[PDB]
Amino acid sequence: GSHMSKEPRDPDQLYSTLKSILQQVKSHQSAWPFMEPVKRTEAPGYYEVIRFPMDLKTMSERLKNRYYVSKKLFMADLQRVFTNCKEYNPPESEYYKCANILEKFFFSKIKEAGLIDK
Amino acid sequence: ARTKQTARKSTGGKA
Repeated sequence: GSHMSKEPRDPDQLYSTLKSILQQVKSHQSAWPFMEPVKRTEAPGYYEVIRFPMDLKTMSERLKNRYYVSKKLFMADLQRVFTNCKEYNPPESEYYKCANILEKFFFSKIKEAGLIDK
Repeated sequence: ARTKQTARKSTGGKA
């Protein structure tokens, strides 16, 4: 419209922004793994590498519980899903690149949602 | 338990 639309701040405007975003990131194919937490072991030495495994599920669920009271909180979690994906999963394993794929989309989401601030 | 994930994880074919 004509408002700020670049600085959410409020834990509500954020929560659901981040809620709809996470939704969209998750909606974004590339966020197919981050969606649900990994088996920690079915995963080829994943938890052995991934000292920081976050999943969009826990994200929107934490976000649900009203944990995304901060724009970046949301991020550290989403950004995190991407991190672990890039941490172990190769950029050719369809996993990592996915991180980068959605993370890109996700990037347009946040910046659009005035979230992202780097 | 009884989770239906999609992360193939186990090396088999992802690209």
